[PDB]
Amino acid sequence: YKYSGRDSLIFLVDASKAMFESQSEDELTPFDMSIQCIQSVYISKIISSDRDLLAVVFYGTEKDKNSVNFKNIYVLQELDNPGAKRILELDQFKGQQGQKRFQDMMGHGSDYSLSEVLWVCANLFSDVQFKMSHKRIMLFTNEDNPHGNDSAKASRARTKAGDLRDTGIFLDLMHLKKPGGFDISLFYRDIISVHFEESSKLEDLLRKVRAKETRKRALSRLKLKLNKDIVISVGIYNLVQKALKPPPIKLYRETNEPVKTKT
Amino acid sequence: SQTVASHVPFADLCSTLERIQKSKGRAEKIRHFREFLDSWRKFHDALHKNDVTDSFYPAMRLILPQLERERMAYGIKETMLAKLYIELLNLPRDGKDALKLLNYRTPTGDAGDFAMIAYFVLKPRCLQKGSLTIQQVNDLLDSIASNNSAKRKDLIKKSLLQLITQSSALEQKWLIRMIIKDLKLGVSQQTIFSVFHNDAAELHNVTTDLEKVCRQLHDPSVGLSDISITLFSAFKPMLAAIADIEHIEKDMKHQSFYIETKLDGERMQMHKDGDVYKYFSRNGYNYTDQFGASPTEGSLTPFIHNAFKADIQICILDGEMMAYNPNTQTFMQKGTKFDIKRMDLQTCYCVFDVLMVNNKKLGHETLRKRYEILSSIFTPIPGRIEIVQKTQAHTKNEVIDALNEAIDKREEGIMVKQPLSIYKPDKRGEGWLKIKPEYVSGLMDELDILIVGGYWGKGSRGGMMSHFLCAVAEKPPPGEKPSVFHTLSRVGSGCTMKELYDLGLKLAKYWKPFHRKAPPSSILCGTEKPEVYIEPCNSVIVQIKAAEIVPSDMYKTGCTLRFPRIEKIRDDKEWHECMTLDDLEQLRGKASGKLASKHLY
Amino acid sequence: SNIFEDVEFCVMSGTQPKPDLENRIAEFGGYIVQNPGPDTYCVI
DNA sequence: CAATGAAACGGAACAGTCAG
DNA sequence: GTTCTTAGTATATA
DNA sequence: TATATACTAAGAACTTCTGACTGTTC
Repeated sequence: YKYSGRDSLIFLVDASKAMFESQSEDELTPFDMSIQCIQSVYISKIISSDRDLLAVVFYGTEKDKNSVNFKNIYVLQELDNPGAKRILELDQFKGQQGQKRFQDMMGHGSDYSLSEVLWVCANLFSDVQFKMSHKRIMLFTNEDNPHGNDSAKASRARTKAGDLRDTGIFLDLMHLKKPGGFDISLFYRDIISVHFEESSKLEDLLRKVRAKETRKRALSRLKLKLNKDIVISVGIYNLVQKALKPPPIKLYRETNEPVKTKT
Repeated sequence: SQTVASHVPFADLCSTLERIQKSKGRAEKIRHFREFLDSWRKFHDALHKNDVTDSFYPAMRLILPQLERERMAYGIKETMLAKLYIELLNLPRDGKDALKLLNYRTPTGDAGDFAMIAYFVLKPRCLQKGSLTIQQVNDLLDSIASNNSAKRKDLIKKSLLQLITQSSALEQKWLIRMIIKDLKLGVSQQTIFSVFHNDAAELHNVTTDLEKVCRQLHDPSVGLSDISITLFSAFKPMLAAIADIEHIEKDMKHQSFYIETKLDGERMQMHKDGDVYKYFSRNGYNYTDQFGASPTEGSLTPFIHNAFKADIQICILDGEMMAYNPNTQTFMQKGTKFDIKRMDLQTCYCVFDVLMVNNKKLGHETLRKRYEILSSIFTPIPGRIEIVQKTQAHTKNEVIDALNEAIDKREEGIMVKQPLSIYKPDKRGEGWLKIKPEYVSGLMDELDILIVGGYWGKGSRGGMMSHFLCAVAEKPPPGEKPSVFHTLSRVGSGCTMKELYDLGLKLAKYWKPFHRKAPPSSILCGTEKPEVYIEPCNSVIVQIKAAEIVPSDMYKTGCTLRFPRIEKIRDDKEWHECMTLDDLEQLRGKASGKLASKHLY
Repeated sequence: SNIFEDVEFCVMSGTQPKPDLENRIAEFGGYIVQNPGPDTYCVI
């Protein structure tokens, strides 16, 4: 795909009272699981593809802010190049004290509508200006039926989700964990691209890697010529490079400012 | 402090409009609007019960959006309407709904009705809700207009996001209608004025201010005494009806009259109070920015401020606006190469009537008293300001001679007016008559050309091809038929809908989709491309009558037709009997592009 | 406070309003050495 | 039972914008 | 024109 | 006399006004 384009992954977690304190046992917690997954993938993406875009946005909350001032949606950190200033923001929520902070700052988890949630994430992708190579949405929920109560909400959900599927945006959920209710044919077989109570697809997002990559690119295009007359077009590409540590930048001791060497 | 529109949800207005539209009868539409306005005014009295600025304006500017003047133009019609709904609703850019919205005139029984099409697209999509009231609706429209004027398409999209989200399908239908400024209620605006007040229409004809109408005429029982034209207030100019040349003397009460040339420019009225000047177009739009609010600014006001007499403090003038050529000392007719409202030519205002002198209203005085007042209120400056010179006559032969003189001078026509007629704003005729060469049968050099393109219609003519692209042929060798055609102009008027339906049924099996990257060889195209094309051998000759041949950068012939319409569908002629570029050039050069060069006898 | 001028500081944990700590010092004129060099000696 | 009126539309031309 | 990506060109330690 | 890091030096993969559109108006 277009090289200057960049990968963009948005994070979206069920903020209802459903999984905020599910904790059937005392060994895990879905929010402490989803936030752990987000922190791990986001710190890995720091080193891996620092040029890309990430964003975290919770839905069903009680406090509100977003681009369109809707109900029960919180854009925690917008789409931007990854950075530590957000590693800390995510880390602020990791913990039982952290979940206390989260609940008393945004909410226990009010009513919601994934139609409007997808609305919000779509607006987020629309907002930023850099061209996007791939566009992926990660849900974090286990309420496998978002609402069996208001069918109109669910009809609006298929409609908007199909639209997003046709605006160039993919969507994905990993079924985190639920006592029963661990199926995807219930309202999601038509959304995502048999089943169990936990997703293998989220385990690898903890593999915690520090590789880095560069996309399909020539080192140099040179015209191979069989003789003085026959010439063919060859792209000299590289398949092993011996990565070195990123070159350090000189900082003035105390301002931490760049120092702009002037030899 | 508060307003009723803040308490009247927009859904109620939508329900009233839907009932009016679904009503078959004028009585039923009238009675619907009865209940709406009566409930409104009852709520108004209850809410206020004691100075007031709130009026029916927040709702009436929506019921009659074509009359809106406070709000600036939205910049959005059907096309960015479809585009914005696609983008904001994030529809698949190649999906069925998006393609139907962008091609609402192409049938896929509501073709050409962007309302129905968007409503059916949105009905499953956004069962949106929560009762926006009239004044939030007004505020969001104000925001859209202010962002369009402020060059903020993102803020336009923002405001439209709130509008789309927090309104239902029927509400958004009606919103789209109000943005387009076309409701298709089936009820006449003069009906709504007689509804609102017995003097509503008359006050509108002199004010062009919906807020003023609502504010002064809120009480249906309290009627104004002397409604007249006021300074700096845009009044609707009075018009001229098509005259009967054989009955012209009878139409003028068998008494003496004036005959004068029809100027080919733009209608404009002037309001002066010393150094402050205001200008209003025929539709009431202000162009004082171009023309000059002070004798130090504008293309006209510095050149005219000294033309008035010393005692002229307040003056309202009605006249025609044209461009003056200083080198040739003649007028350049409106159209190509210039726009008089946005300009080595110089600005020139010719005035044919007055409505206001310092303390004397001149609407109800005879046009002769008015003209005598014109002849004394200011000294003409040639090429800057002139008096439109009315020439006296008493016979139909004088009318015919003046029409022939206008034809010889390549003029548009002649104005013939009643000396004893008062100024009647927004009245067609009632003393003023207009005569043109195209109004007389046989004086016209008409065009038999061939249909080569087709376009889908809209509105009442939706679902069928309401207009076509026309071309002229290349001269073929003797015995041979033409093979290459050059497009000349588009025509879509002159045929009854039954004739249009007959022609569409006849030609339906021959239309081919037009590809800009693969155009047909028999039909070359200029900048203007048709939606569908038809091979010449399967097409039909149409007889076209148009005012003149004017230069054009949209058609390969280098020219197009001004005011074209179909006179006859020439079924008696074959497709190869279409005229040639030689005939077109001969007609263009016969009378300097004017197609009327024959006297009336 | 004109006292804490001419004295070089390094306030570099304390997250207490961490950024405000230097602001609290700035109004005391404390010479913030926002990263400690050999010139500064005390780091908080 | 229809003449008289409108209103509805059909381009005509302009320019600013956005894409590219 | 901007940024990038090499390299490679340099220097320094036992 | 090694190899390691720094540097800087350069090359390449990333912009370059014009066309078309829609309104707006009559």
